[PDB]
Amino acid sequence: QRSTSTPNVHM
Amino acid sequence: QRSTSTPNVHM
Amino acid sequence: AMGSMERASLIQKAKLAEQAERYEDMAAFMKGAVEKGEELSCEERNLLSVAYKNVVGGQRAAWRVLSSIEQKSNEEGSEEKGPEVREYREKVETELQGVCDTVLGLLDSHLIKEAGDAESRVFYLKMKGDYYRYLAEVATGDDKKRIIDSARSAYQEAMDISKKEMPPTNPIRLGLALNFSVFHYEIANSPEEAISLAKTTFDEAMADLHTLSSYKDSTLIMQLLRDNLTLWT
Amino acid sequence: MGSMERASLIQKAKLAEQAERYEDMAAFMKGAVEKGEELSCEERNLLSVAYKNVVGGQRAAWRVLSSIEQKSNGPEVREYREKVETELQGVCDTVLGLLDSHLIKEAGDAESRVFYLKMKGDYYRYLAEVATGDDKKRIIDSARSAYQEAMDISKKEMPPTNPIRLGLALNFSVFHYEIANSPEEAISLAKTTFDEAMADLHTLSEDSYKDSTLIMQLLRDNLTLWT
Ligand SMILES: *CC(=O)NCC1CCN(S(=O)(=O)c2ccc(I)cc2)CC1
Ligand SMILES: [Ca+2]
Ligand SMILES: [Ca+2]
Ligand SMILES: [Ca+2]
Ligand SMILES: [Mg+2]
Repeated sequence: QRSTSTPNVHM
Repeated sequence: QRSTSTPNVHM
Repeated sequence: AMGSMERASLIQKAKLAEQAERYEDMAAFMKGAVEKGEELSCEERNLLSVAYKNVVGGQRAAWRVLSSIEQKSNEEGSEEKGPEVREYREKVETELQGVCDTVLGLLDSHLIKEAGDAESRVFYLKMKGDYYRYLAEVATGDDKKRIIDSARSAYQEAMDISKKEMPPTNPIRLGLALNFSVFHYEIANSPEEAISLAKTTFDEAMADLHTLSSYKDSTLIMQLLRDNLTLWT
Repeated sequence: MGSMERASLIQKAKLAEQAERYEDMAAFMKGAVEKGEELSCEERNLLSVAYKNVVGGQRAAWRVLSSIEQKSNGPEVREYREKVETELQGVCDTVLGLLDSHLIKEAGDAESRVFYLKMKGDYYRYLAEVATGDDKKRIIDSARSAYQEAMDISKKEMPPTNPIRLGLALNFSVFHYEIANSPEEAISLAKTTFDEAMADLHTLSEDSYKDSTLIMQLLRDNLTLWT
């Protein structure tokens, strides 16, 4: 239901 | 593998 | 007293804290490293971001649980319950706000001005937009309006630079656009702009995929744009 | 905490639990204990769950750091392991302080006395995991003494399949195996506990069946691991 933002992972 | 103790759940 | 600590020791301790899942400590170590006044590397930006996002992410999840309990209690409208959940929601909210203020302080005092390349400047401006967005989620009234404008201004400056300076598949550019689209939909009540931005971002990225090494990271963010588009359809 | 009413502290602990804010939960329950009334079974659950989440996180972190330190064998990993260790010891001392100043009494039902003595054994055992030298010996003796008193009460006053008695025996068997270098006693205690519990399981209340069968499965799994 909430939009997804950028994940908290190492890029 | 360490021994398992009583779990942290509501009894 | 981190002022007198070796920068390299602070970075090593941040990595130790990360392995131990001690994210508050990790963030404090990275704050100390930032305060040394040197630019950050790519790995250091990852450490800073991961540490503070774990701390604020936990607070946001807690605040959401408590806000829902509060609202449910108030709606039932019983003569006798509600004061405790309101007070404890306020406590969590105050702690959240404090962490966001710390991050915004670091960005303003050390990181944004001192960045020496477009990629890192865009990263830091995105981060500024994100932490104002997290403040906006818990803000009310006139404060809310000012905070929303601050987030918008940071994201727009980041977007302006990224379009001029970076490829459409760059993961910093992609993550910025993703987050700004979420701002539009969830915060600014602008679904049209959210959808428009997400679609443009996705399409422009897809056109250049054939050039990438990088592919894993780019395609992951692109999938999230697509998931949001499906949700908003 | 002292300015809040007892009922408000209990309510806030339940809210903190729902929000997965276990440090806050523990502080609320410490405040509730300090009001000087006994805890109900539900409130003992809140107390136990809160402090075990906090110390559990600390123990996991200390183990990661200690592994890195040993593999390495500059100063940073030792310094940071010491910092986490000192925080762990602080939490264990807070719990042990509460048990001694407020919770453990000669009065009260068997369930409550055994629960609190088991808790004392557990928190001394967590201190023993990080201790060295002469301090370690004293700490191990304190754990053993608390567990043994609890065992003596439980054998006199509780049925063999009671889940508090079972959890105590399970933890004491872990103490023997992992702390006291006593594998024979660990295995003997776990097997005797398992058998005597199964012999009386037909008498156990339905309200306790899921809990007691969970603990008996853990005794079985440890027995498989140790043999
Ligand atoms: C009735 C009462 O005192 N209830 C509180 C619980 C008693 C048992 N403890 S415990 O840590 O010994 C435990 C046993 C079994 C299981 I399943 C979980 C925990 C918890 C508080
Ligand atoms: Ca507020
Ligand atoms: Ca460029
Ligand atoms: Ca075996
Ligand atoms: Mg020490």
